[PDB]
Amino acid sequence: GQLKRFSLRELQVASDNFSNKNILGRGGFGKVYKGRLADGTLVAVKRLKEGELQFQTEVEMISMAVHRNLLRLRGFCMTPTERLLVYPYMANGSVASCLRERPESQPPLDWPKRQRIALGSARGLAYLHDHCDPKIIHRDVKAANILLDEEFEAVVGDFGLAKLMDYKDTHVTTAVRGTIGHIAPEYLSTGKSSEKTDVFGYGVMLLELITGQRAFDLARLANDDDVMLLDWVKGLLKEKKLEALVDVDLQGNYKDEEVEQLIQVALLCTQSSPMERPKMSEVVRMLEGDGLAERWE
Repeated sequence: GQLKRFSLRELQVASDNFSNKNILGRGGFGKVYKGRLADGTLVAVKRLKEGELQFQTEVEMISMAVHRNLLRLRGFCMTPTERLLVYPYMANGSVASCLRERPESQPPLDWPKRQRIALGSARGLAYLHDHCDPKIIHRDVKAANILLDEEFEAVVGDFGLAKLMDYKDTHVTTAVRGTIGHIAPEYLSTGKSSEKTDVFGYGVMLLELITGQRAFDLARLANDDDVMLLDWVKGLLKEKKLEALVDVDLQGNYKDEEVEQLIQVALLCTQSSPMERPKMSEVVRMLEGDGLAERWE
């Protein structure tokens, strides 16, 4: 067919009585666990722990949303008790994981990998908002949330804050959750999410992916610069200097104008008025070479 009920225990054991050295992070309603299906497949299984059912809404997710820059749920578990979600294990983890927390002597993303994460993700995002009916609001775009396959392809993942609209185009009226540096001002101001807040989010991800930085650092604050990753970059303008903002670990390894364009973009996307942010798809065009230079003033 193509969608998998599991017999839990049969998965306890695929995660070795779960916890411990199985944790790929203390997840959002519990925890992401590493995992070898019965065959020897790798799955990141999500666990539930003690409102709710924003479950079912990502079970019924695939049956409305398949694109290959969107993580795809293998299967699930019901039981009278707890609830879990199997996604394909992503060999190379989040873009974040690749940027802060890179193990041994593990190598960091070079430009074009960065280039490719930018487009593919803009890509699945553009699908969600456009070629789905009801529209789909992701509500959680951040590097942490962009996964990477074996050939370092961006997969927008974690559908656990994800809301179907319909409700024409404007907004889904829903309680402001996520972390700080990823929330659109009006979202914050106003309770409502929306394709235009996914943008914002998305554009801040670019800045991550561009920078190394977290969207909101206290470390920065300890140096009289801005805790606000946006605001930092915009010390871009005056202090005319690329070099410092751009992720240290790329040195001779990008070219000046490649990076300008991509910044121009996150900037077009994080603008204050929703109205002027590119639609995710105009975002894709622009990544694909299509008409940025006027889209601004």
